[PDB]
Amino acid sequence: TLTARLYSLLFRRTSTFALTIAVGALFFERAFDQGADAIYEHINQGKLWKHIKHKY
Amino acid sequence: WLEGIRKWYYNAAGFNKLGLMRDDTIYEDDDVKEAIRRLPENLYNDRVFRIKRALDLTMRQQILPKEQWTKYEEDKFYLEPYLKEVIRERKEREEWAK
Amino acid sequence: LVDPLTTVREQCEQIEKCIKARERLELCDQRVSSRSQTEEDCTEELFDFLHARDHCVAHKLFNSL
Amino acid sequence: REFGHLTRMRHVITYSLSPFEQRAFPHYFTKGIPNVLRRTRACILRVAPPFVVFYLVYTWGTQEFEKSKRKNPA
Amino acid sequence: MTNIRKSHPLMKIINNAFIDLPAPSNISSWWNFGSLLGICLILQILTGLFLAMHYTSDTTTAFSSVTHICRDVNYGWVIRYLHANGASMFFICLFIHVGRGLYYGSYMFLETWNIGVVLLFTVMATAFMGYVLPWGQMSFWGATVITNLLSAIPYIGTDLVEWIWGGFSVDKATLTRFFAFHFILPFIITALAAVHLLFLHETGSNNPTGISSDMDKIPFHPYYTIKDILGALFMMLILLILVLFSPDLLGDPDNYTPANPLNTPPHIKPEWYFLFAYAILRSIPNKLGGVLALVASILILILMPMLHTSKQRSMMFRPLSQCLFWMLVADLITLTWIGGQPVEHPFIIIGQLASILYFLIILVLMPITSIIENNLLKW
Amino acid sequence: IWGGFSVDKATLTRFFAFHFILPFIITALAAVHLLFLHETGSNNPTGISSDMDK
Amino acid sequence: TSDTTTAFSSVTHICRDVNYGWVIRYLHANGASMFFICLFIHVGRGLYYGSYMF
Amino acid sequence: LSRFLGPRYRELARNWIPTASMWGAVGAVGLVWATDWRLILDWVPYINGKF
Amino acid sequence: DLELHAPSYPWSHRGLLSSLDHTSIRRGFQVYKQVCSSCHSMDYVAYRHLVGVCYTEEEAKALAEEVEVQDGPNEDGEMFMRPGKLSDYFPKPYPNPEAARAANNGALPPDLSYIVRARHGGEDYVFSLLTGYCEPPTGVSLREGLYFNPYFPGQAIAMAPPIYNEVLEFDDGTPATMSQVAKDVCTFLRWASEPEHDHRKRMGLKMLMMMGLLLPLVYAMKRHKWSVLKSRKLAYRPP
Amino acid sequence: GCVPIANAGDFGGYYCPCHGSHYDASGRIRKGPAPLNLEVPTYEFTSDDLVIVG
Amino acid sequence: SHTDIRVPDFSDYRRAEVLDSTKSSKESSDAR
Ligand code: HEC
Ligand code: HEM
Ligand code: HEM
Ligand code: HEM
Ligand code: FES
Repeated sequence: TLTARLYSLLFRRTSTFALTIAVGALFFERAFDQGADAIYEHINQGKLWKHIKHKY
Repeated sequence: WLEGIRKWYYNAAGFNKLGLMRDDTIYEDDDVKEAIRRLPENLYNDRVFRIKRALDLTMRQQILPKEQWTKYEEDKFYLEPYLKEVIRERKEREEWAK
Repeated sequence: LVDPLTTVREQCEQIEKCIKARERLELCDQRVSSRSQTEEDCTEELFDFLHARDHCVAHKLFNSL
Repeated sequence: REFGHLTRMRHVITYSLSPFEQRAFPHYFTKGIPNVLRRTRACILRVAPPFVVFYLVYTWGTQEFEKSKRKNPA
Repeated sequence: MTNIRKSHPLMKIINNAFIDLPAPSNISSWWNFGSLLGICLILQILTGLFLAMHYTSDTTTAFSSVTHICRDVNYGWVIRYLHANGASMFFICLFIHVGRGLYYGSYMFLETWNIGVVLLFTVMATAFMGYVLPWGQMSFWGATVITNLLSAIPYIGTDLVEWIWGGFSVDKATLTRFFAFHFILPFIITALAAVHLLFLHETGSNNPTGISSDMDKIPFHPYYTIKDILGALFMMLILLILVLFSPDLLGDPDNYTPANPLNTPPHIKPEWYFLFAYAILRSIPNKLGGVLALVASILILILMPMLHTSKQRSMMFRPLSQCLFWMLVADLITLTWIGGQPVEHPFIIIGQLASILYFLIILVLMPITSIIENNLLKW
Repeated sequence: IWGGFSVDKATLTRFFAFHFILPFIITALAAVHLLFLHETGSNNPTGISSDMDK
Repeated sequence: TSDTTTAFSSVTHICRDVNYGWVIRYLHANGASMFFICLFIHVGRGLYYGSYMF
Repeated sequence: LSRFLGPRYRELARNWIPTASMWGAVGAVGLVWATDWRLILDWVPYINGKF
Repeated sequence: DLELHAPSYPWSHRGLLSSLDHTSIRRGFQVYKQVCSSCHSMDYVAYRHLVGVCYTEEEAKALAEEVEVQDGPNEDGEMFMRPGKLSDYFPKPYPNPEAARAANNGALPPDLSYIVRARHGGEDYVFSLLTGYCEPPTGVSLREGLYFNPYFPGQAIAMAPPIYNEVLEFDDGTPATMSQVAKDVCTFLRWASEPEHDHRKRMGLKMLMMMGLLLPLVYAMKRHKWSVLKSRKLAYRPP
Repeated sequence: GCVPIANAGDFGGYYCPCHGSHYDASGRIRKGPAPLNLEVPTYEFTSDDLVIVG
Repeated sequence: SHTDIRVPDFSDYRRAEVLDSTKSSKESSDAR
């Protein structure tokens, strides 16, 4: 199973657990920030400063 | 008749739904631990298991099935004779004190 | 320049609630006007009309703006 | 109060299972919804009436303020 | 040779106070509020400090400094509104905690109950002095009214009021001493909370059933750490919703006006969590009687362990007592709403009836009803 | 730490806030100090254990 | 106050205007020195009689 | 509560009334001295000159 | 007595995750520049806050350079004029607060830095109050120099009617109809009261997603650890 | 303070007819939702140029 | 009497992997 391989490759050791958490947070911060910012800009398209900097 | 109202209140209280009996829910005031200590072994064991089961049920927010409810006529006041003696002894000590 | 606010007022004064508020308003108007020494003010019925009209106006208007 | 002199038990057996063997959501909706409905049925006839009469009082007072506030024909 | 967790002195105290503490197995979600308040307290302190580093407690600059915090300090607005709405959450959790204690017969713990009453009084004082600091119209005038309340006490009266004022009325000196008292008090609250926990631990905790749970105690760490963490996450959800979606939901707009002593705002109401007292204030025509009723409303919690007559500790098996308690809660919301509203014919009578009912339920209805229940249950 | 580019209003206000809070931390640490001390008892000038003469 | 514009003046207002204010101000100022005198003597006592073994 | 009172408690009260009254006098004197209560202090002879 | 509460207008930012229409913010700043700043004042916000919100840096510095601002002591201690910079707060039309009352009938124009967040009702009030002027009803005479406005408490404002159609010319070229001017200036005032509005909504979106992620997982962890106790089966076997 | 008629008016030196709260020569409000008249301060009247006012 | 002690049926709670009584537990321990 994929989950079993993930466990007894990268979850058994608590120190490996911490390393996994650290790298996962490193990537998750970027992914979540990008996604949330894209969604928020999509909702208010044309109503933010970044959408009207080109005009002026 | 008053017994109808007593039955209604017994059903409304809900401690029977947990399998408990009247004396299993009494607040343990200073007289109550002494009364409990004087209980015979078998009554004490049954009481402690019943209370443990009640706590188990309330942790899961569940009740006993309708069949296993302590009916009002089957409820026994096991503690009452001991509690009366403890209270009487306390009253006698107080009367001698004054 | 034709203000969209004025046109919204015009079409939104047709709502029958506005109709009753307005007719009550003149029913205050002639009563206060004819009565020389009276302290009554038609601000009450005017406020009723203003509320009834402006809720409707708030529903409309911003779409045109 | 530390473990060891809490109480006295005899002839009590507790069977339990590992958290890694059970499902953390065993019949979450199959059994949970009936239990929540039963609990609501047991409690509502005692909790609701004071709040509904509070709502009646609140509405009555809120309407009472205006007509005392309203113009008196005179 | 021995585990550090239960051999090192500080570690031993932490272990037998938060890790290996035997707690009842069936404590409901309400008990979680005990943790939340403490967390709120930390959230009140840790955020509050960061406001003290850009707030100048001077009349000429207090409001301007707060506006500077919210408009120019990097992420300052988050700190300010987090603080305000967290104080509101603190009072919400405090009221729910008192309700839990009253409901499930917890006031038999006596010492913990009295320490809790003292903590409650200290928290209300802290919030009162806190609201003044922004030096808005409502802040200034609410401080004026609440301090002028103390003029009702006989003899000393005006002298005590001016002593608090540091002058003839509220002014720069009053603002400064309010800021200093506000800074010091929460640490006293923290010490008192430590004493509260110390007193509580000697006897354990009251489970919802009210019976002794010595036969079902479980270690604290595996279960209740994560349970209270879930509770704190829920409280953070509510608090963050309040801060980031309606920051001024529980807040008068007029506090965003610089305090002008020459204009009385049309409405003078305290914070939302004081209205229940203030409404009682409005109920009693006599000023001295009003102040005595205001203090007695909170002081009545001390009488509760003496006013309990039912032979059942909890309220879980007591229906009529439950109905009475929920009527009491509804009366509390009624008092809050009445205090919010001004003082006219529709509200005066309602306030009088609400105050009378609030005292009557605690002092009369609840004990007599407990007697009725004991008689009805053959004991 | 300056809250800027020199010692100014920001630094003064932060210093006031930290000066306010810190002594309470000192009080807590002093309580911990006394706690740690009591598990072993005070040391006499002679250095020898004073368990017999207390 | 904790503002650059009204810090120093405020302190003078403590010494010159507050009833019995100079006594509190100079009590703090000199109590700091007493605190440090006692702290240094305490550290010296710890060094001398080997109390650092705790 | 009614559990008190009776024979033994009344002579306890009588025995402790002198001490309790002396403690009340102690409190009264300490109060009037601490706050410099004028109303009383324009009557005691030598301290009248304080004001 | 009586007061008329403002109707809940459908503002662009009324939405739970909506943002101020920054083009309308720019137009509203124009309105404040050539209408409200003449007698009304705004202090807590400065030209610096304009960048990245409604004006670019060049436009903001030009706007600051247009006005004249008093500075500190001269080489001999004089009060020399100076072209305003980006770090300058919006000039106050009247030097002392009493001079504002003296120039007017006697009521000072409140500062707009918080008027949206200080008036009960919000923009709906400030908008409607501008677009709510009407002839007084019969039977209520107003003093000379006073004006009747139903939404203003007391129904007696000291404003000359500030906003009327074709008062100013927007740089964009949108029609200058009175309703448009009122809406744009109201949006600008909302921005003035809450500059962090858009950032607050963005962080709120992030918080909503983060909690919708965390709460199920933490609840799952709680269920996992508590499942030892929620599945225990007791038994009693007395002799 | 809605544009009062200070030192003038049909009544005495005070008048504020923005609202129903008018005034009088003694300051009494003729009508209006004003809580009271123009506020009277406690004046320990010795005489002119001797009266104590706050 | 110790022989009479029998663990009640927990099959209502056991996960899908550890459900059969003749399939060991080590093979699915990693996955669970
Ligand atoms: C132009 C775009 C505007 C906007 C948005 C506002 N004003 Fe004025 N204003 C003036 C005076 C004398 C007063 C005092 C009247 C009183 O409050 O009694 C005001 C008041 C306001 C308010 C406060 C209303 C409230 O609810 O208290 C608001 C929100 C307001 N103004 C907005 C005078 C003038 C004036 C020339 C004398 C001009 C031009 C403006 N105002 C323009 C505006
Ligand atoms: C017991 C917990 C606390 C409560 C209930 C509390 C309550 C309050 C309240 C209600 C306000 C007004 C907020 C506003 O109107 O915007 C406030 C402001 C303030 N509090 Fe606290 N507070 C607490 C703890 C603290 C602590 C520990 C500090 C110091 C570190 C502190 C410092 C301040 C400061 C400086 C302000 C002014 C900032 C502002 O304008 O909001 N508070 N507090
Ligand atoms: C400063 C705010 C307070 C804090 C931080 C606090 C802290 C705590 C904590 C952590 C608990 C254990 C958790 C729990 O049992 O719920 C607790 C229990 C308790 N508190 Fe408080 N408390 C506060 C206010 C109060 C108040 C106002 C009262 C009532 C007067 C009170 C009375 C009690 C009682 C009776 C208990 C025991 C409840 C039980 O275990 O059954 N506390 N307190
Ligand atoms: C915040 C300031 C401090 C306070 C309030 C404090 C408090 C105390 C007190 C009351 C005692 C017991 C009486 C005594 O033996 O002197 C003590 C003992 C001691 N303190 Fe401190 N202390 C402080 C600072 C320090 C410092 C700076 C050190 C050295 C790093 C220190 C190390 C010790 C030692 C070694 C003892 C034991 C002395 C002995 O047993 O003979 N303390 N402390
Ligand atoms: S302003 Fe003078 S009474 Fe209203």
